[PDB]
Amino acid sequence: QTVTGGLRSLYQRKVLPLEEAYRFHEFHSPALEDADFENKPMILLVGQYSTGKTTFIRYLLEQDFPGMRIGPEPTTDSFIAVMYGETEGSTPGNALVVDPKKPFRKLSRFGNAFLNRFMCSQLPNQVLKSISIIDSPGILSGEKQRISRGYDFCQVLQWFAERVDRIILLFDAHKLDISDEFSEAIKAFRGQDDKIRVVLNKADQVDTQQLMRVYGALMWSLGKVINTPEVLRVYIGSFWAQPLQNTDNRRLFEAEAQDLFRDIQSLPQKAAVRKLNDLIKRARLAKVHAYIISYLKKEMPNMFGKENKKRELIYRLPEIYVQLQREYQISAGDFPEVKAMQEQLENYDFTKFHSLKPKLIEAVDNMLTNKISSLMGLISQEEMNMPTQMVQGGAFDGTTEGPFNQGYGEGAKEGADEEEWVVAKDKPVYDELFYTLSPINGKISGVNAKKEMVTSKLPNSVLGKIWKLADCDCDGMLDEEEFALAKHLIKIKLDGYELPNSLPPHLVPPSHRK
Amino acid sequence: QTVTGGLRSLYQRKVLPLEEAYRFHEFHSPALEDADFENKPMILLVGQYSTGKTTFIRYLLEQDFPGMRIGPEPTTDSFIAVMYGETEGSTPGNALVVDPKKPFRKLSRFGNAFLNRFMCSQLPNQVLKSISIIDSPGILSGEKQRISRGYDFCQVLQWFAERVDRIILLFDAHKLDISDEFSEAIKAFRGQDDKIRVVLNKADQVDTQQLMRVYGALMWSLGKVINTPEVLRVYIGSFWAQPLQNTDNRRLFEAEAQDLFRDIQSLPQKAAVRKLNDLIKRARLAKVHAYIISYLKKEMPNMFGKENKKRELIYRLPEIYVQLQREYQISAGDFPEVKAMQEQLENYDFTKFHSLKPKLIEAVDNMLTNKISSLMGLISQEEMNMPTQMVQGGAFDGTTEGPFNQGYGEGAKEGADEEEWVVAKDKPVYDELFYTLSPINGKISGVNAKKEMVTSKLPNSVLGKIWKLADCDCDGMLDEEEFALAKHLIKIKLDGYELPNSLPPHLVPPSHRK
Amino acid sequence: QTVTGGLRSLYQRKVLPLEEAYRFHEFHSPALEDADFENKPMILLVGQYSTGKTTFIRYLLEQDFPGMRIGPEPTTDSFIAVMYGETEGSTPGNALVVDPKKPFRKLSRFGNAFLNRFMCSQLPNQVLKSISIIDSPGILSGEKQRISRGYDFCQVLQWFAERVDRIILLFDAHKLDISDEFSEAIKAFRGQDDKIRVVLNKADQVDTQQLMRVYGALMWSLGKVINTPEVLRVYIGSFWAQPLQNTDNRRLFEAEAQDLFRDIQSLPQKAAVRKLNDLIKRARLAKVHAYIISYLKKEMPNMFGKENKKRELIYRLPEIYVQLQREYQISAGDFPEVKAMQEQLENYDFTKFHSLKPKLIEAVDNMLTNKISSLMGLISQEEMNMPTQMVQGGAFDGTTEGPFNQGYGEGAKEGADEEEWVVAKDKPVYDELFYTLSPINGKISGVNAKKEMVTSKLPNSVLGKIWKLADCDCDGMLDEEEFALAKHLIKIKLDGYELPNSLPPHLVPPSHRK
Repeated sequence: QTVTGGLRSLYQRKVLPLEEAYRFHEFHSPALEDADFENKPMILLVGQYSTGKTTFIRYLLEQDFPGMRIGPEPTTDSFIAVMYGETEGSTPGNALVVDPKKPFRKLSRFGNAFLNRFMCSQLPNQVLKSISIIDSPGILSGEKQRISRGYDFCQVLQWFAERVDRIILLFDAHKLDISDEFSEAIKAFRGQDDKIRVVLNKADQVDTQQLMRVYGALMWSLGKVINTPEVLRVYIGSFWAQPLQNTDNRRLFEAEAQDLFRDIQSLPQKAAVRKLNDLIKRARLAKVHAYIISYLKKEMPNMFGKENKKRELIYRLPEIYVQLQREYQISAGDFPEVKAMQEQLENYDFTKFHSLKPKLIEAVDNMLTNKISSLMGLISQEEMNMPTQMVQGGAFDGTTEGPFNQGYGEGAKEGADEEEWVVAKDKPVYDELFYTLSPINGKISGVNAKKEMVTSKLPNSVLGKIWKLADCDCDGMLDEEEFALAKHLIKIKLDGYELPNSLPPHLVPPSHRK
Repeated sequence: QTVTGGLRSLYQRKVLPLEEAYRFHEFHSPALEDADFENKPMILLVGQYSTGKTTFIRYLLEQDFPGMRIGPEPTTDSFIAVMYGETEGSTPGNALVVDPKKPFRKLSRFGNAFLNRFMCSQLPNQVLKSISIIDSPGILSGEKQRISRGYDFCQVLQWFAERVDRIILLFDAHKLDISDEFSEAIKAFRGQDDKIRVVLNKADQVDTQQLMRVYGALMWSLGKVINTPEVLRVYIGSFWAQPLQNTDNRRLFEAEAQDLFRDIQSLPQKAAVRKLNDLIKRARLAKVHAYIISYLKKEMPNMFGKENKKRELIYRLPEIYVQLQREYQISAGDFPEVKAMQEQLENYDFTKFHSLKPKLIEAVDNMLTNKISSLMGLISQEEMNMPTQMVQGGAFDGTTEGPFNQGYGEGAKEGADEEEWVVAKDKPVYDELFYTLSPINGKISGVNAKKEMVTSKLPNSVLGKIWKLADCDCDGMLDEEEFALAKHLIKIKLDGYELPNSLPPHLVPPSHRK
Repeated sequence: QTVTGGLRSLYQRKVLPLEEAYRFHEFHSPALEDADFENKPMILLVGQYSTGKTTFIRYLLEQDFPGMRIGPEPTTDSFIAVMYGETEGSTPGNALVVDPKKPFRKLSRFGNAFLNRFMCSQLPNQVLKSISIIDSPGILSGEKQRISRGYDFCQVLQWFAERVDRIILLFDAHKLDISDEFSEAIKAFRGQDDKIRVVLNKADQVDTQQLMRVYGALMWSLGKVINTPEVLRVYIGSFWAQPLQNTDNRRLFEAEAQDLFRDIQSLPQKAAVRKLNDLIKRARLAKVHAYIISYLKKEMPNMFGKENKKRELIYRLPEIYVQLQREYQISAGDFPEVKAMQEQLENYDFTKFHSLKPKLIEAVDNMLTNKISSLMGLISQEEMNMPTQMVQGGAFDGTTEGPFNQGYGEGAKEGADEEEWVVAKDKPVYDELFYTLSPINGKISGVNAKKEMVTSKLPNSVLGKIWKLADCDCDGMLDEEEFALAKHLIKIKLDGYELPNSLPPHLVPPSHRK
């Protein structure tokens, strides 16, 4: 009996009844699933074509994907639900929208084209025991009608936004675009403005004025598109595993990247709570709809004058809302939009409506007063079940050092350049000394590498930098190519040169490149 | 009791009844077969005459065919269903369209000319225990009417496209053509745009600008022909077992070839699932047709006013669809095309239609809710029954090496050129030393060849390259001609020359050539 | 009495009468101007924001503009009509749309916002005595309605396209976009598909596959947007006065650039002729409209049944066109579009129409038979009035050499490196020797520079390369900074290094940079 189990149980037992009785599923959102409870915290990543969302997710992962490939070209022709799988592989969308332990059984409504353009990528990763990431198809910039798609992208994105932990909106400076498809998409995101984080990628490859006013043009457009004057927090930088192109704004890029990274790191202890958040949200909206329907039903006459009475009631709907607020003490922010309720109301026959049943309303109030109250202690006890999503480093970060310290000035630390093989900075003679070091299974162990490259008499900080740069697979042990790269850096330092913070793919071994 | 058996059983038990009752077989697609379930994953290969589809399939196979022959001339006068046979041979089309364990009993509708221009090629191959490949006749470029053929090629190709795992569309740069026959064929492929992969062959024999703008002309034409603005993924390269003509775009050719190869390699764990995919597709379409027919039947009056009522109903059909969607909560993408339903409806007498039978609709909904749910565990347990289609290498690839390593720099590896018979680079004196090596059955064993050609004191990587180039039959053991070719390469390296990545037919032994 | 004077005179005398009589100005295009005749050959340059149209025009010019500034940011907030002015300066749009010797009096229709966002840039240039160039505002990619602009951009662009010599459509690989604004703009360009040249800029800064498939995406989109299956010639390259970023496709870039350059060079002897071309075009369209109006007027009854007769005639319009073609022997390609004629016809009162006047039709036929015939000899005599637009080189091209030969192997040519001041490769000591050479007005004359830098004993070809690289202002004489740059190149060659084909702004003197 977990708190998630309690939430789903209370829902299925006594929120679904009024939902089905008053067709809340036919007005705002259909009946929920066990998935929205059993699912892990989730990050949904949207953006137009060629933005680099695949690059973003792989940079977060430090690992490639079973299904999806990085490309500056539009390759994301389908949604990618990358999640924790026991074995490397993938599973399609019609089998994803049914899977008991996946958040997506309620996507079966859209069906057909969405489920064929909907994929899942299962892999074991320490990020993935924590989260699942939904890479959306690149939002089209070809000025396309909604009917041309085989599915309603606005509706699917709204369905996600009702449930996502964090929605990231990725815009690139090189191919800066603001499309009508994205515009109607963000109107689909209306109602959940908290979850959107706007991120400006590829800010390093352009000049200072170019970056300045591409940010400009984008966010003049955004100010009108969102229509909400509240400022949306931006993250300007290059989430990119390669060295910076222009270093004018490196400080700003790294600051924004770190801020976004920590904001993402805050979600694990946020995971069950926002389940409860959405539970309250839908409970209040459901009871407001219940009072609306009950008032309409009681105003419905028996058999005669029904057409005129309905015609009067549809126009009288606003003051009905005012009376409901006054006589039920319910906030004005819980009501749905009056005009939308209008067009949804004429489609219904008023005779079929159900009368007020106080049992449901009373027990929902009892929920909000006491069952969440009981579940609070369970939440506090379960606050540490999974605290460790994080935005991890990569193959080239200051944790890959392993048994090395980061930066310091010991006398047990040594001089800039004292020892390394000189002409052996070529691959075969790297391998000669690599195997005179007696490696195991073609791999020099961590301690053996320590004892060998401490004889280089280089400072321990820079030695750890060499290790973190070379050790691409991040197993804490050096292969042939990683050893060659490390001793390449050592020779370059002998000649006199500063170690790069992150190595380029050029210096990455060819087999270790993506 | 396999998952395929469960799928076919559930179909034949409770999807066929409504099909026959509401003549779904007379409107969209006839009743299915046990074949569509029992069949293996299948690749259907279409393209115009002289494109080289036979060359494609033989390159995938690394083996010739019982029936079909490669020719730059149009030789594919019949469909070729190449599949796994216990013995080398072939079997004709009227006996293929009946065979219990072949996907084609439903081709008997077209009959006569199609079945005479329909062939099967049975052979034992490791590719063929996994897949079957349908080489289509070269799509005619002679601007021909549909009536001139003895069969309806558009309808047969649609029937395939409803069931194929992967449909490949092959277009050649030399004889770049976009015909009206292929155009109406792709309109037959409408509805399954996922399965089409467009491949541009013979991209190496032409210049860079020539290749650039032949790709151009082809895909300007394709953009209008397909009429769907969604980008279709292209594969530009030379799927060709002979050395490249122009090496300007070799990187692009090999990248596209590898991407297509892996996409084909992904089908084995895709084989039963897309059976379930098509099952859902036809179930939803069948129930939508069922509601349409039921609504028409209930609107049908008893005996009088039938002509006027039918004339009104045929025009009223769209809002009937709208009402059906509203009152059954079924996606708009499940409906067939309104106008096509129109012309199909006037041909029918409305009195004969059957009334609504809730039993069938309820039990089909029960299917989609629970029987696929039960079969999911069986799918997961059977996910590894046959994972190994792959796009294998050939007679000249880096696996033919066998007991050799691929590329490396040991000291157990040796110098570029130290030993080989000099004037013996002619066939008879090759054979002299071939038999002084004491071969078995005219064949030098793998270990004997290893010990002999390691005394050549060449690097083990290049020795493995020599082995992979020479060993044409890929049995891991060298015959007289393969040994002669290997030692020819060794002598050429003594003289000083780079080993070709893939050997030309010129250097292929005359008996080992096709 | 020039041929242009004869053309404008014949127009104003006997094409305008039928135009005004049959309100051709109210249906297809208003009455022409003396401007369309007196104007010089003109290149109109369109493209979206940040494409670099200003960079294109300045690269063609080898000169900056009075009004418009280069910027990767959208700076073109107004049309720029850059033309030959006696003095450097600019003049606004409401005074440009009136000027007797400028092509734009007919832009006064649009008025207000267009004329305020319409500018003119007058400067003396050898390109500009030949042509005028219209830099359009960057076509907006913000998915904007037509009403939001203060003027009808589609209509203005159609008005230009009716009169332009060459319309260039510039699309950049970095920020590759295809907007709805540009889409409706090209539908405005419909009818003049000859004049469009599509140019893909910034093709050098991206990788080979990136460039390949950005060209792809652009021209899949273009194939549907233009809707005409006829191939439009593309020009892939970097029209850019700075050294290439990636040199993989330098040959293709320079080939396309040269082809486009020559196509532009062909316009001078094309200038009066296409005036005659548009004259014939509008004459044929005007007479076709005349027969249409005359037939409608004669079918118009006296006073009664007018409403029914007009209602019948508007639907009968197509067979009226067929009868007109049959009885007047006029090509079907001269008629306007039937449906457009429809909606334009209901707005008019049929009683007001004018009856057939054979005088106008007969004299227009007499025009097309005899007055163009008389003007042919004048055209042939005036074929060489201005043959020299050209697409000139720049500050760094193989004509700047002046008194130097380009590339050759004389013995009067000399060795790679024999003489130059060594440590004087810094600015002050450059100036020391610059003034020991006794320059005039701070400038070393061409002959003095020749005699000094021939003592360097470098080959005359490379010496000319040094001169063409250094001489930025292209006056054939070296200033202090140009001399410093030249002798910098000479010292670099002493050290041993290949001379760049075009110098970067980095090596361009700071005062000589833009």
